[PDB]
Amino acid sequence: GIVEQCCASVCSLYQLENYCN
Amino acid sequence: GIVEQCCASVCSLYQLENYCN
Amino acid sequence: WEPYWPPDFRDLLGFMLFYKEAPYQNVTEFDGQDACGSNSWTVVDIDPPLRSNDPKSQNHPGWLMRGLKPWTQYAIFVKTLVGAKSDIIYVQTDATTFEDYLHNVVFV
Amino acid sequence: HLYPGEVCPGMDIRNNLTRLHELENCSVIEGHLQILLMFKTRPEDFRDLSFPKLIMITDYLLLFRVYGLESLKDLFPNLTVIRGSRLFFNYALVIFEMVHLKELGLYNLMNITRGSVRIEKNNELCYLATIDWSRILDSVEDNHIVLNKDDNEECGDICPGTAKGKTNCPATVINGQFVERCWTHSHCQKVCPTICKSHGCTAEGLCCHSECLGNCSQPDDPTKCVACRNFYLDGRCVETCPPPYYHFQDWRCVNFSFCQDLHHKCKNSRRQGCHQYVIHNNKCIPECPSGYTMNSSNLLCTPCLGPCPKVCHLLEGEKTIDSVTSAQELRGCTVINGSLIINIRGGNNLAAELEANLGLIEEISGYLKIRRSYALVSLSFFRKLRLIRGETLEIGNYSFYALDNQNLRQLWDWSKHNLTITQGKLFFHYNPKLCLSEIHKMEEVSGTNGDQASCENELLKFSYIRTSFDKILLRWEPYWPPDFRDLLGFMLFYKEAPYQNVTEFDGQDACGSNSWTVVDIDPPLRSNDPKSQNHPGWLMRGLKPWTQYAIFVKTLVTFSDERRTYGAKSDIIYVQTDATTFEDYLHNVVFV
Amino acid sequence: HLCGSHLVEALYLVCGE
Amino acid sequence: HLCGSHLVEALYLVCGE
Ligand SMILES: *[C@@H]1O[C@H](CO[C@@H]2O[C@@H](C)[C@@H](O)[C@@H](O)[C@@H]2O)[C@@H](O[C@@H]2O[C@H](CO)[C@@H](O)[C@H](O)[C@H]2NC(C)=O)[C@H](O)[C@H]1NC(C)=O
Ligand SMILES: *[C@@H]1O[C@H](CO[C@@H]2O[C@@H](C)[C@@H](O)[C@@H](O)[C@@H]2O)[C@@H](O)[C@H](O)[C@H]1NC(C)=O
Repeated sequence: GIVEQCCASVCSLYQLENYCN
Repeated sequence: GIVEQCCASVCSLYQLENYCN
Repeated sequence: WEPYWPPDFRDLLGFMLFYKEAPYQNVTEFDGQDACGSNSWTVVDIDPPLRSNDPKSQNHPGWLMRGLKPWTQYAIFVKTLVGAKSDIIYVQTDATTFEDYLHNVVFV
Repeated sequence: HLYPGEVCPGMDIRNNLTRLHELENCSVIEGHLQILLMFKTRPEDFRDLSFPKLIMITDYLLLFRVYGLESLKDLFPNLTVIRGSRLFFNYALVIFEMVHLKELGLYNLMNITRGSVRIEKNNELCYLATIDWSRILDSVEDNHIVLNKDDNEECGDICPGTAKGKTNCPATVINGQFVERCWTHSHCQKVCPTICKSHGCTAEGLCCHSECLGNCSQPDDPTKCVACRNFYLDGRCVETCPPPYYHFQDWRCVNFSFCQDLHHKCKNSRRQGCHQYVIHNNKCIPECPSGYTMNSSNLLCTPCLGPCPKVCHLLEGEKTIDSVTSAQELRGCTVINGSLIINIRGGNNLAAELEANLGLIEEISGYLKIRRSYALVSLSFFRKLRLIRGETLEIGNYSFYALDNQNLRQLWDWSKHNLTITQGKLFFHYNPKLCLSEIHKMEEVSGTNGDQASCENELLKFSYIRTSFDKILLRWEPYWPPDFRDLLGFMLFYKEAPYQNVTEFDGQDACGSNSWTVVDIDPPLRSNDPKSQNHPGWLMRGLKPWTQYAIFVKTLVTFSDERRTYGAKSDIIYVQTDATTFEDYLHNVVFV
Repeated sequence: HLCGSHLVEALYLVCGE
Repeated sequence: HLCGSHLVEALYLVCGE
């Protein structure tokens, strides 16, 4: 999950991009 | 490891701090 | 690896790739009887390639081994389904860059 | 015509207002409505934007981060009911981080049938204290209305406008304080007499009909409701759907043909884009309830004869079975939606294990491929497989494909098993122990092969049989190939058997756990030409008394010079070990 | 690092739809 | 994100020993 990828974690400035709708 | 924490990974601007000698 | 073509090049069907985690030298095909069940070799069935005419038909059969341990030596060889077998080559997966051994050492 | 326009599906509108115009003709949204993440929108974009036809949402309404939107009074002026059949985390109404929203302004919202309200982090949001939610929801206890402008000392909520403070909006109590109720400076909250309950009332205070919900154009008339309490049909609110109609999505009446159209063959999309609708207890529903299965010609759920059939939809339409563990993943399946690839090289008690996990499969919609399955002697473990549809095929248009199976001697026993293959072709290559007769039988039944097998050929006959209670002594014809030279071996098979139902290719002997007791019999010594029948035989010992034994002999598999033959096998004879003499049954009985 | 409301903001910096 | 020689640099931005 995005919450789990960047909040309860840290997500790469690209991981962040990828699924931008 | 620091390599594994921030290179083959992404490390939080604080995780990065912690063990600054 | 090389494509295999029997005398009448017609109906080519199969390759077989074998790989095991190996130390040095001491590796053989007929090793610790694969028989039926518990095996001594990790095996892959490789579908026969598609020739794509006569001039430049080397669309070399291959395989991508995944699920390998790093800095590990692998005994590997190919066989043609029951012609030719490749020799046993040892291939060692990548390990750490010197630079990256240094870092992990030099920074807690 | 209580909802004159269209019934639209649920929508998810993001980024731009472009797709929002897809709502322009909806009276009812059968699903949810989410409007979110519009960062570039401004008030001007909403000044001339209105959906006055929208009366009702069956699920929930969610608004998140929509910039420039200051009120919903022009967007959804007539939204009257949110049913909450499906909710967003227990909420039927969600207003979250709507930076710029100054009021809700949903001045026609009368009832939220199920679920709660969450209105949070709306920095400009006022006209919240002026709403009496107890008129709209049965329980306000789970409402979460916090972190709005209303929380601070900055809302100058003003309802009076016409005369100001002289006979305008209705007033209701909070704890002890009376508060005038309104949605905006120009719109009061509608409040009906208590006798009206949730049905609504006209402007004059006259109750709507008991089948109405929230509001009506005329009193006590079920054809004049803005929305229905129960079900909707032909511009009328009804308690239940009359024949020949079905209850759909818990709000409307539909006919069989509608339910049938939904059901029909949403080709692929099993994973969120099909369901295949069914009929059960006068409802058109997504799937049969537990204990029911769907009678195919009439969409009707009927109770299961024993355990219900189990359809297993394969990931990417395929699955490779290469172990007992992968086979187990299909345990209980009666229908495979997809194709199977069998790749079994080794193991133990495979015929029984594979039959336990795969023996219930009756149908495969795609293809069946057996390849490099070195361990298999038979495909009989697929005990109930009767249909392969070939809706998907292996490249080259094959629905059944057998390649490089070194020990395969049987497909199915074609004396008992029926298998139908609707579409596609057969492929057989490099099956050395599989006779072409078995393949040819399969072609008939269904609508580099055998080169290492000699297929039954000659008949060995028993020249002698002798019983003992514990032993059986047998003799049989000597076998002599064309060039009688170098005869080497016989093989005797015996198992404890009941009656009739015994075969050679039984319960895969493969490698390990065996279904047959086997004896290697040394080839005899001829002793000249005149009287050379020194009949090979065997003494079976270690047999249970009064026990029937299935027995047969075979001559060892010989690669012959020219037209190749292994030779002969005897027929299956049943031999019953001795039991008690009548005399001896009597004795033991007659003498304590 | 990244969180709460900021995630929405962080994503828009990147998106720019 | 963070890597190679930059890690050394990134850490000094933070350290400031
Ligand atoms: C053999 O068949 C029996 C029963 O089937 C019938 O009777 C046979 C003697 C033979 O004439 C068949 O052609 C008939 O169809 C099966 O017996 C089962 O055995 C288990 C043992 O515990 C019992 O629980 C089941 O109730 C029995 N089933 C029936 C229908 O009676 C047996 O499975 C058959 N075996 C083989 C190898 O085919
Ligand atoms: C509103 O209706 C307009 C006319 O077309 C109708 O809508 C399409 C989608 C079909 O249902 C067609 O049979 C109708 O005649 C459209 O210009 C407009 O897109 C419609 N909006 C909605 C709600 O779809």
